[PDB]
Amino acid sequence: AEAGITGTWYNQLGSTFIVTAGADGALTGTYESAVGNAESRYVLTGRYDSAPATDGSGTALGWTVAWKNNYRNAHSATTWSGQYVGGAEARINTQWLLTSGTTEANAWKSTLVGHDTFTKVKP
Amino acid sequence: AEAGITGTWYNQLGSTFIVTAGADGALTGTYESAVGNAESRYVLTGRYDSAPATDGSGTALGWTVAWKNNYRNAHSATTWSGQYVGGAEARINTQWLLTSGTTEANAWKSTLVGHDTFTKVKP
Amino acid sequence: AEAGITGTWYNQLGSTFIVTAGADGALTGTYESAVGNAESRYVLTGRYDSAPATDGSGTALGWTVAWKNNYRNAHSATTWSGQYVGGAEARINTQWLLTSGTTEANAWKSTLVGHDTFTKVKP
Amino acid sequence: AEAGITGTWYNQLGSTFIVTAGADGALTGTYESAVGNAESRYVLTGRYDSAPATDGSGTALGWTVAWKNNYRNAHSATTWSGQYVGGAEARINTQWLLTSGTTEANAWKSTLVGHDTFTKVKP
Amino acid sequence: CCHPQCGAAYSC
Amino acid sequence: CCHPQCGAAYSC
Amino acid sequence: CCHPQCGAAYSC
Amino acid sequence: CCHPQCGAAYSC
Repeated sequence: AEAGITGTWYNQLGSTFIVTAGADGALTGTYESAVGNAESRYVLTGRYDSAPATDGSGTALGWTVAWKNNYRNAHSATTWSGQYVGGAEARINTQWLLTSGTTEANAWKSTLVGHDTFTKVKP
Repeated sequence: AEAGITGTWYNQLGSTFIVTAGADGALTGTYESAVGNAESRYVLTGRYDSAPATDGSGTALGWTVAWKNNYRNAHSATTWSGQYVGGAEARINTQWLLTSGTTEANAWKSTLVGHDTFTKVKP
Repeated sequence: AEAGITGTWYNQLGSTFIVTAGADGALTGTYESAVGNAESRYVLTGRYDSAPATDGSGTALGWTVAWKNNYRNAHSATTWSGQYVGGAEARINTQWLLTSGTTEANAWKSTLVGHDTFTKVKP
Repeated sequence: AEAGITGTWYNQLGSTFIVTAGADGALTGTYESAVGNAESRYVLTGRYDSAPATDGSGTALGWTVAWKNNYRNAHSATTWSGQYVGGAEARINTQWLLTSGTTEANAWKSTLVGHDTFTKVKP
Repeated sequence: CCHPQCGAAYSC
Repeated sequence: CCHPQCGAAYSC
Repeated sequence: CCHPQCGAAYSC
Repeated sequence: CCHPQCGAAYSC
């Protein structure tokens, strides 16, 4: 149900992301901060299960954000992997990986891992 | 190194990663098995740092594949996060997260983690 | 703060973590379920930074549980990595890796990843 | 078998660890650099499946090293989770989580993730 | 739940 | 291998 | 927070 | 390498 995913989502850290779920399984949108100003907005692209199981299971999805826009470039990219769960209190539960461009010597410490939970209502 | 990334890549398991790097940081392509049959082909979308350091550091990137095509649906999605390293032996080093749509009871065990190394020639 | 870490902890899933922090930086204890029966108890051992920074930082630590006791054997082991944060609402924030013994063909999917938050009172 | 695991293991980066696998499922030993100086030795403790399956599956295990010894303290701890695969060219395939003690503000970037493959032959 | 980590205190 | 990721050419 | 992800604000 | 994990046998 792209109807359930499309919209505005907020996480615990205060970040915001507006996404559109295409009937074909594509995710497109923008990822921004609290205030949400041109400087903190970044393009996001991903994919999701457009025909999920109707047995109460969640909807699998994932997206990527490369941290470069017209104002800054952090030379890094983050991918979020998780599932959408609908209902009175809908939410998208995820785990993410943040990789920075590094020299070969520092490659071993190039990737961070964490978890994010997004809801339809500000925290 | 848009020219560097665009092309066909192979991981350790034999899978084939066919990607095109757009000028504005977009990654588009298909992910398939070594056989290449249509039933094993899946769409992929991602992002990459289109203006990386030119001092020998890698190019950060990430992409997502939702495991659903016109022939099947595994109710899951995988995201690869890592960096492209050019040169005589170009390679894309990644770590990945595979999330399956689950019921609330099985959510704790919804996500698998691993790593893939892609190269320009079959392993 | 072995005086902070030593004691009984509970995660969001109801499991109980009973641990003792040695002055040498060692962690020893038991990991069990809500019921608390002998068949659901497993040995755990780990390490922690016994001389953390005084700049308000958390205390880094980690522990392992092999899922075999004298009654059951799940042929798997989990490792939790995170930090202890003292104060009014003391807790241990962790991310874990659950590796299962597998054949070479299935090694690609041998590891699950997740996160647990432990607190001093049942959730 | 503890016999198979007990011994000296080397990783792709030069690190070396000497471990003893107890009959009860305990792993005890030291993690040190190639140079092997006393200043680079750290205690390691972990657990492993002491009664693995006979269906070709690897042997699950995990261990922790808090990065503090009598000469240095990095206020961090790493946990390795993986499995031992015996045979002609035995090896231990792992994935690890390195957590640093941080303030609440920087807790989101507290953990790095990677992988290490160890062998009994100095690579 | 059929794994000790999720509190498996039953028989699967 | 019965998942598209490990190279499953066809559903098992 | 000096990284766009942690809800960063400006440069650093 | 300045961290003990990557075998930092040096002092940064």
